[PDB]
Amino acid sequence: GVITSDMIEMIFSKSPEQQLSATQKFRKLLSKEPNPPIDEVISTPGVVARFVEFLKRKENCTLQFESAWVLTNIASGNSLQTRIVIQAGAVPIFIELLSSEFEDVQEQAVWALGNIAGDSTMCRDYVLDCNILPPLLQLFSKQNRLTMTRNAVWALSNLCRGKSPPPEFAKVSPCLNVLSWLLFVSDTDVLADACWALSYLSDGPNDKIQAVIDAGVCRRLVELLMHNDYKVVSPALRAVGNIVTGDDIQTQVILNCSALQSLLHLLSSPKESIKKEACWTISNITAGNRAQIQTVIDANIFPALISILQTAEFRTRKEAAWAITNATSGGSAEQIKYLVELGCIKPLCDLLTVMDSKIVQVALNGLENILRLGEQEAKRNGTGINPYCALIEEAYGLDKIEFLQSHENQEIYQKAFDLIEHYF
Amino acid sequence: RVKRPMNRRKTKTLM
Repeated sequence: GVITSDMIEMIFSKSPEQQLSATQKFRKLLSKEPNPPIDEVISTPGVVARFVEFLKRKENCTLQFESAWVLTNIASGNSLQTRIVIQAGAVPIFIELLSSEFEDVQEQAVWALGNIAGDSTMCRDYVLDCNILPPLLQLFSKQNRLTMTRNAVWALSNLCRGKSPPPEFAKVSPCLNVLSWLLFVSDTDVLADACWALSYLSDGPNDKIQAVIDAGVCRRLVELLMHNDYKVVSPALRAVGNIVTGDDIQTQVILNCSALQSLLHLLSSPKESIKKEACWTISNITAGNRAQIQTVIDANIFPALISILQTAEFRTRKEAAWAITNATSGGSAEQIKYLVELGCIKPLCDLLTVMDSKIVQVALNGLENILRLGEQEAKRNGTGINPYCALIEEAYGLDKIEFLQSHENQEIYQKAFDLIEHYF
Repeated sequence: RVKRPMNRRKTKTLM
């Protein structure tokens, strides 16, 4: 039906003319937009191995090209369909083909390996075990072709992709330098996939983020936060937000690049995804020392966080709430004063009637920091009464705290009781 | 310490 007998005949014919004819018939039939017939070509036991064998024909450049195209498309399907390609032995042949004299061939080779490594952690690590990156990284030495550089950075991103489990870090870490100078390219696709690779490598312990910091990319990452195309801004924001998951020294590295300035702009972006990830980045920042909190203050971020907390979608409001709560946990007595001056009590109180229990606890401790500080200001005893006990009451705060007595969660209920007794 | 962490294939067509 879909695969005429003429095709298989020519495929196993020893005439290169007919070999090529049938191979490109397969190629065309696999370039179908809706659903190419991958299961149909796999159901003919001896064709996939036949294509693998065609890949070794250095004599003919066109034949390896068409066969690699066929195999890429087969490798673009389900996990079983690419396991067919793998256990047919195509990965080492493709890697050897990276060093080919013919440019079309090596482009298709890196594309095939990108699909294969983009399968799963097992395929990714298997392609790594075949020494893919030493010949893959030399491909960037030729800044001549663009399509090739795109395919190469995308395959790299696949090699870094995956967190369950992460790739062997020593196996993929040597690509950090090439990514480091790949951020200064003009093309948006290469920048986007380079930022994705950096975002994957930055997801891990402080050691891995310290390595990528030692690659010297934070400055260009933050400069890409202001990119016009969101295909670039999304992964760049993700990579920066990963770096700021480290200790104070390595997040201070991001701050020294003047990143808060552009994060403020991203707090107004129409895409709620970017708003959310920027709020998350800023929350991690405000979990640090008093100086990092203060540079968030001097960047005029908390006005925007309070606004976002009032009007944004709940997914975003969560990260905004974490931001201001973190600022209240380890902040100066004057910094939280700036916060309550800005009027953060009403948003936090507004967050108590919500379904999510964990961020209700967030708002609770963020209010308890203000209450405890206010009690500490009352400890001075210039005035006996806690000044914030009235400001939280004017916001209908203790009303919702009282309602939190009947809350199912024992943690929330008990905390509400402690607060109402200690401060009221 | 207080930090919260975060929480593939291309088909080729001539057309």
